[PDB]
Amino acid sequence: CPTHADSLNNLANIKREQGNIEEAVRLYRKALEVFPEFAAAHSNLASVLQQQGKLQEALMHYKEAIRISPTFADAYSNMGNTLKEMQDVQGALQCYTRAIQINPAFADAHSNLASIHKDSGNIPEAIASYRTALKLKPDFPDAYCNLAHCLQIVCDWTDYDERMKKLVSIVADQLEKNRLPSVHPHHSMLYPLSHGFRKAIAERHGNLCLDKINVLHKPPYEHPKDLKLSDGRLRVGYVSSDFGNHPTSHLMQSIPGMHNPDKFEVFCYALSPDDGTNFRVKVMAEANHFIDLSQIPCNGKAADRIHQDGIHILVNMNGYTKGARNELFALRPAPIQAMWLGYPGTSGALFMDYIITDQETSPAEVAEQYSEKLAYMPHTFFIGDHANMFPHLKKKAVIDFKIYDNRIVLNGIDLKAFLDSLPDVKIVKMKCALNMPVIPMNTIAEAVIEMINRGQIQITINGFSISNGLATTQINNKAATGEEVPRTIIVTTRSQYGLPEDAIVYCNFNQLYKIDPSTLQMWANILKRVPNSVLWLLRFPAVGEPNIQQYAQNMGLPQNRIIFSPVAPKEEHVRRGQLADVCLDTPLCNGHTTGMDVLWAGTPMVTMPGETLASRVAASQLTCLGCLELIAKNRQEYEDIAVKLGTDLEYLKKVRGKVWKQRISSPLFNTKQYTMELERLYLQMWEHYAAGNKPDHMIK
Ligand SMILES: CC(=O)N[C@@H]1[C@@H](O)[C@H](O)[C@@H](CO)S[C@@H]1OP(=O)(O)OP(=O)(O)OC[C@H]1O[C@@H](n2ccc(=O)[nH]c2=O)[C@H](O)[C@@H]1O
Repeated sequence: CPTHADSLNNLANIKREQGNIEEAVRLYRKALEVFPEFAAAHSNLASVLQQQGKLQEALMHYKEAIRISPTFADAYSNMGNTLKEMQDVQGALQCYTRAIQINPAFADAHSNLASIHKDSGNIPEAIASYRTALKLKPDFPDAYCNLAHCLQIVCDWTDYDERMKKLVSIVADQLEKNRLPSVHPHHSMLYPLSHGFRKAIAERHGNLCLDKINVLHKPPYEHPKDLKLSDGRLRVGYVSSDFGNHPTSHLMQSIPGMHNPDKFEVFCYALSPDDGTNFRVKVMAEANHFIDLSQIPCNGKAADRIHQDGIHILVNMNGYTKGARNELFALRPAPIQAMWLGYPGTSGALFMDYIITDQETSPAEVAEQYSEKLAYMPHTFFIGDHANMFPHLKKKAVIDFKIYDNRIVLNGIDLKAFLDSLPDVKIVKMKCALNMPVIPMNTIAEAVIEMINRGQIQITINGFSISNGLATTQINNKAATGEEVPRTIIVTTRSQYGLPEDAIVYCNFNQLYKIDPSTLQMWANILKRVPNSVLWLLRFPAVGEPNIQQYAQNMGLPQNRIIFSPVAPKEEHVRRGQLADVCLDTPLCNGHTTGMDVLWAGTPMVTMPGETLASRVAASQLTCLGCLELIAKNRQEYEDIAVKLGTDLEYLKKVRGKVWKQRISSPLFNTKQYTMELERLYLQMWEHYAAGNKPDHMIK
């Protein structure tokens, strides 16, 4: 029977559908003032408080809801989500398991339990629990879409086309019902959704930040109109949770120190605590100001701090990735706010003005897939610190064994001095001043092979320190992660990774989720046309290896055609790319950071640009490099380009030499020029704002 508080609860339910969140709270609270023992009112109020970010208070009402109704399995599940958001994964897990034990048919708890496993890398366990959730509730969009991503990570392509068809129909149905899509924005690049669908997904998720900041009830920030208080300097703020041992940091760590201190004042806002790595040290020691916002949990106070610094241009280096605090940008503490480098997609949000990209990555004809205005960098928006992090890979030498450049490679800072101690060093000349020292098969050469085959850590030849490529972490762990430059000479051989000493090696060091059935089929075609070639992949994760292999068998490839390797330390991973002949980029989602890694090794990369940002980054990197003949307009051209590289050995030599020279001469790895071009772009933005205009496209 309906009571008095029962009506108030129903009234607030309506307000929650209307979107009028704040009034729903008042009605939920008024209902609890009438009936303090109202379990449903407690659960509902807490569900709203959770949306508002008031987690501690939501947790309070969740416990009360359970004290009143001990069989409220739905209250357990929601309390877990709150605890999961409160970084108490321990307590969250307990809530889910308790819920399942009370009601084994409660599908939502099984789904939430699977999400915990998924976030913890336990993919097979996550898949198992998602299937249980779906077996209980067949119409479960959140579970289905999460399972879809789980199957993507491990390359489970069972009913792939049917699965893609349903994913789209789910997002479409949800967008037409005006509900939050079950597909995460960072995952939208993987599915055959429309451009409109993806931007809509980004928009819906952006609006989640609005709810969390509206409760603060903060007035609009008064923004600077000039550079007077800043002494004629533009104040640029870089907001990231990746200042440390993270891919983002690797690319841009040099950039803040290379800014012009006469025109710019750099502020780095860290969303993560100090991990002690050298990457964090460099940025802290080179940025004009370093602010640890990880010690400022409240978005209101954090945004206040940003505004109190007088930031003109605030930069979002996270977007929709792990550790992002987009509530900061939603509060708009800066007059100009831009997306940069970190997130390969649109934010879909009103509180984001520009997105720093380029002509190649984001051509003007597809600007309608972004919500922000386009802000073109001259060449490519992408950057890497490979010139600074791995200067020992700038020059190499090889060992002959009866001349190839990827069988037995030696790198080192004092490498040229080591070669001068050797009697019969051959100097092979590259074409388009460059050379490649070749060591003949003598006593010294055999001593090195001995170290490799035996599995020794290191040896000493003529006083020089000759190190094993597989033992970099046992000699200098700092050099292994890339925090330091190796102070010894490192030997890298194909035998170390089980690669055949006489075969064409196609490599792809990306995570396995980037591969779809059409890509493996595309690669199988290449491998079949090049009989003496192999495909080099990584166990990323390892459980994807039996899956990838299985489909390769069905396409007609013997097992020995694809060779897997474990994930290596950062330095080893970049360096061992020297062993490959050609890198086959993934068309569904390009290798972004990994793309810069293979290029620094001088390894040519074949790519096929898609329509999404993430599927066009590699091609943007290649145009900047100067290798337009490595870009394919369709699948057939992709396969053709690779097949030619694997059969025309003199053509392969010309292209490999082209990448080896233009990785230094082109502006691709030039962090100094990139910074200046970025600065030039910053000023165009500010002058546009200072003139009294609202953000518009920047095409130089
Ligand atoms: C699609 C997408 O999300 N793109 C993002 C870009 O948009 C951002 O601009 C990049 C900067 O944040 S991050 C991201 O870049 P991606 O290119 O997807 O790489 P991802 O995040 O899988 O990890 C590769 C790392 O593992 C290291 N790595 C890899 C293999 C290995 O054996 N050893 C190793 O150290 C590599 O050296 C790298 O350090």
